[PDB]
Amino acid sequence: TLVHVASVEKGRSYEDFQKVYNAIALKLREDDEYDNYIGYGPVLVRLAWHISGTWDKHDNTGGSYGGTYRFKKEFNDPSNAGLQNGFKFLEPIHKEFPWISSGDLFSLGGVTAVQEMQGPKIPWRCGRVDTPEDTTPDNGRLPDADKDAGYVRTFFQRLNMNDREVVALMGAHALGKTHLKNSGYEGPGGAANNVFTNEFYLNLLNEDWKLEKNDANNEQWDSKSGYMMLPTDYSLIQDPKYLSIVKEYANDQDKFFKDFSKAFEKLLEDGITFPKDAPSPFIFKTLEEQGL
Ligand code: HEM
Ligand SMILES: CC1N[C@@H](C)O[C@@H]1C
Repeated sequence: TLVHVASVEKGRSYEDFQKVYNAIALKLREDDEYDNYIGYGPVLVRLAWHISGTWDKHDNTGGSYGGTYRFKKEFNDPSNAGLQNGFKFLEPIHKEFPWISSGDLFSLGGVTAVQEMQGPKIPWRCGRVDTPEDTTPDNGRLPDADKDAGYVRTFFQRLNMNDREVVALMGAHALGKTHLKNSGYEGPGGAANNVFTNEFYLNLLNEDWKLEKNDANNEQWDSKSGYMMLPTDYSLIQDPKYLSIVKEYANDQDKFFKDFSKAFEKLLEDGITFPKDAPSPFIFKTLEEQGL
């Protein structure tokens, strides 16, 4: 059982959310130093994902709606190690705009990072509502990295994501890096790692990969170029259905952009029931299109 109705923060409209977007964008541009000049984009995208990937379609627990990331249990999920940097980034934003709900902020963080790293436009809907600490999902709902194509397919079923949606979402691994201290994995995925492109499929197909044990004793695929791939990233080219989708995004950047946009909003809106007269989704202007 369990229904979560989108309630619009009172009196709020498009241009209020545009200003929250603009603050995020502005600080993305300003704290350009973090994670050796990668900046905060990647970790905000991942935050926006980890707050949504707790969802379970079966009983409708977890997901982005309740902002339950603010509570110690989920905050200290070992799957979330590193994500405290994104939370702290969003901290002065929440103080400047305390009317916005936690859910809405975390997911807007991701949308803003993507668009500002030159990725697709992702429509976004407000309306998530903080729920209480006892609504916080337990740890272990987010996927393991050490597993195969079969594990991946099964995992994302619980998020109601198909082959195509999964391959699309995964191309976000073009962004940022694994960090040994955070996940037991080390290295970037490509050369353009704070620009949102389809470089993750290009690298899967084009680099020369070798399975190795890393310094945390974990297996990961490394290339002569110094890029890496998680066994789970790598399964996308071992499975015949996934491979064929990898080659399609490798050859069609527009296509990748559109499917990633669809599946990213679907990820962030899983679990949430929008009333028939909720506002339409907002497509925010980037700093650049506002000349800001
Ligand atoms: C089986 C599926 C997935 C696995 C196992 C996985 C696992 C990981 C791991 C272990 C890291 C490195 C954490 C660290 O050491 O800092 C990472 C980074 C990241 N993930 Fe995923 N991920 C998955 C799917 C996704 C999806 C669906 C998205 C978004 C659409 C995403 C977005 C990101 C981003 C942007 C980073 C880099 C963040 C940074 O540089 O700090 N991942 N992922
Ligand atoms: C988890 C990731 N895989 C590589 C491709 O870069 C991402 C950070």
